[PDB]
Amino acid sequence: TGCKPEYYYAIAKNDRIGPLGAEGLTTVWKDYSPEMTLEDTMVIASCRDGKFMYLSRCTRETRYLAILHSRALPTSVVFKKLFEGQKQGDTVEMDDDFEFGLCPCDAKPIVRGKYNTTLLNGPAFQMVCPIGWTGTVSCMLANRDTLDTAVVRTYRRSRPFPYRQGCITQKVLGEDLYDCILGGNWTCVTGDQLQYSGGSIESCKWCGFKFQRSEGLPHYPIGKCRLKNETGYRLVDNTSCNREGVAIVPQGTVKCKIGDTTVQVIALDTKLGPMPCKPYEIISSEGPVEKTACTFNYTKTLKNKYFEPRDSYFQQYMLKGEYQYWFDLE
Amino acid sequence: TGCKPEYYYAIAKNDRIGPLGAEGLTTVWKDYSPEMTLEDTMVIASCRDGKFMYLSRCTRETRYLAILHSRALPTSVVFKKLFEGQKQGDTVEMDDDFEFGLCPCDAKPIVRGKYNTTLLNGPAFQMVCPIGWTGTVSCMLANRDTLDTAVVRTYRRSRPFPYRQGCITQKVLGEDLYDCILGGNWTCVTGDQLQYSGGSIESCKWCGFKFQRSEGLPHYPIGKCRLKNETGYRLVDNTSCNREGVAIVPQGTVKCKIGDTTVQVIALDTKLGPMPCKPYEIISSEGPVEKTACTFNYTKTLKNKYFEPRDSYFQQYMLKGEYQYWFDLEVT
Ligand SMILES: *[C@@H]1O[C@H](CO)[C@@H](O)[C@H](O)[C@H]1NC(C)=O
Ligand SMILES: *[C@@H]1O[C@H](CO)[C@@H](O)[C@H](O)[C@H]1NC(C)=O
Ligand SMILES: *[C@@H]1O[C@H](CO)[C@@H](O)[C@H](O)[C@H]1NC(C)=O
Ligand SMILES: *[C@@H]1O[C@H](CO)[C@@H](O)[C@H](O)[C@H]1NC(C)=O
Ligand SMILES: *[C@@H]1O[C@H](CO)[C@@H](O)[C@H](O)[C@H]1NC(C)=O
Ligand SMILES: *[C@@H]1O[C@H](CO)[C@@H](O)[C@H](O)[C@H]1NC(C)=O
Repeated sequence: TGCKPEYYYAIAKNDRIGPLGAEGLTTVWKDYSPEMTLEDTMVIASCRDGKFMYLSRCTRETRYLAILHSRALPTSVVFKKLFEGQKQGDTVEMDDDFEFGLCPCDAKPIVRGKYNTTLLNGPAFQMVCPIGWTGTVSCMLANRDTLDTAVVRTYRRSRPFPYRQGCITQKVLGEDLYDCILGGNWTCVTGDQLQYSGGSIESCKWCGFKFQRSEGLPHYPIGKCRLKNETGYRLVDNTSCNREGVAIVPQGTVKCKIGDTTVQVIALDTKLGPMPCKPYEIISSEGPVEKTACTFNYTKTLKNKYFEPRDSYFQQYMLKGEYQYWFDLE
Repeated sequence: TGCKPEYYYAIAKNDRIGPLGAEGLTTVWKDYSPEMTLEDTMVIASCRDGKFMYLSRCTRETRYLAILHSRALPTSVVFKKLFEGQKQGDTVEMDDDFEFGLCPCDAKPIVRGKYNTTLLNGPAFQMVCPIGWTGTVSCMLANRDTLDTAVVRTYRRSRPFPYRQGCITQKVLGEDLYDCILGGNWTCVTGDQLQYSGGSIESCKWCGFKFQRSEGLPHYPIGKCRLKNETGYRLVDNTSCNREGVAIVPQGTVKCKIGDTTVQVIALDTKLGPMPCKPYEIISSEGPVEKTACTFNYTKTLKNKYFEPRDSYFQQYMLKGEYQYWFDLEVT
């Protein structure tokens, strides 16, 4: 547990003792030194602050600290087990708050899970926002000549990782704000669109057009809306773009207005029905852009009674009170 | 018996002889003459060839021929019964061409028939154009103040008289040609208007208006039409003047035209329907009579789709193709 001045120290692979002394020494016998270090392929032994501290580099074989007095017989060696060795490797069960892991023996981490959440750098790996993640991390050693693989450590997560603090579990896809069913931050997996619960609204999107006020619309908020506190759109309504056989569509035949927003519409039926908007531009007959002269012929008739023919322009009998009209346009 | 030169002749009601001679004489004593005629209310005695022939004018009382010689006593009178008095009436069945009848015994003809077609003068009567007539003519004689009535003869026509030549069986009433259902000439009975037949029509009169051409009308000929041949109108049809729910009437509210004819019409319902005519008068907006300034606002829309509000003047969404119109009319 501590380095003593009149003792010899070494690292051992076994506890056995023979006629010439301890068996299985991995290092040579080293005299006491303040800060003295013993080194082999598996461990680094350091004499620090009058205390014995260790740093494992590999755990494939069991290691001991061998102690022998300078005056004593070489067969009087004392061993202190540092760690038990397993060639197939140690199996670590990842706890709920597990984040960082280091693969021993300079092994490469091989991740087998629900979705990739791991950041990898040499033998080091990082589980980034593993919310709902299950699977294993296998520390593997390859061979340049034989091409055989050996496992030195297995990190396992049987049941899903619970919710983790400091993880954004909402992601913008295009302009729509989606929920992260699994993961967080960049490890996020898209589920469904987030729904409007409350809060201040920046704008709303309905039938492919943007609105910031209720005027002209059936109601407000409508369709999907973006909060002043977010960059994406949350789903508010499922309201139909089809109104009286008149469907508001981003690529429409005729332009008209809903409040301040210019809207495009298409006819679904040729029935007599209203437009779900207000006129885009009202052109005058005497207007500078277009000149069209108006003249009309009229006669006396009985109420709701018509004479032949039907107005050339309107294709209908123009009747008001006890009079019939026939217009002539430029 | 015959007449002889040295005898006197007379007509008698009886065979009785008194101290002064014959007592039932109806005529005066007449001397022999070659055509000698004796006349009374019942008989006409004529000695045509020296041989007597008779013509009865009544048979209710018995008549005798009284003969008396010029040299003999007036009580030596001889009587020859001409006929026995028959108090029962005769019954004549009027033939198809029967026209004149004479009531015997100077009786008055009493006519009981379908309609009045008889000309009457004393006992004489005349059936004037009796086409379809049925009934009886009773020759009646009333005596003193008894009030008793006696039928001397009955003229009967059980089945109707057939059509008779030389009788006009069509009469004009105002301007319409009517058919004479019974009679003819002045005895005519008119009940229905003559139905049209033939090729040449002068003019038609439907709903109180005159037409000479098919233009504007439902069809032609229509209503009552006059032939080039006649003065009156003949019935062609009963077609309604109520065209839809609009009536064509001689005294109407609004004037309009059917062909060349100016027609007057009245509304019977306010339901959306057509006028059965063409406009009478077409007044222009820029016309000299009246001036009306026309201006309009328009926008693009979808077919049969409207924007608010309705046209102020038309109280309707003015839509043509993909354009909506709003008119502004101002009187000048
Ligand atoms: C999975 O994880 C690695 C580590 O961040 C990342 O670079 C890689 O792009 C991921 N795979 C995909 C296809 O997103
Ligand atoms: C997730 O992102 C936020 C904001 O960039 C950051 O504060 C947080 O540390 C990230 N979480 C992890 C586990 O990297
Ligand atoms: C503000 O935005 C955050 C996400 O950045 C969201 O979780 C929160 O619910 C929003 N605030 C309100 C009041 O809805
Ligand atoms: C003609 O006939 C009518 C109807 O029967 C009758 O009232 C009228 O008195 C008759 N007139 C003559 C002149 O016979
Ligand atoms: C009817 O009148 C016509 C014309 O005057 C005449 O020829 C005819 O004899 C008349 N018939 C009778 C029976 O009155
Ligand atoms: C005219 O002709 C019709 C037959 O088409 C005939 O009934 C009518 O009596 C004729 N009139 C004259 C005056 O000839």
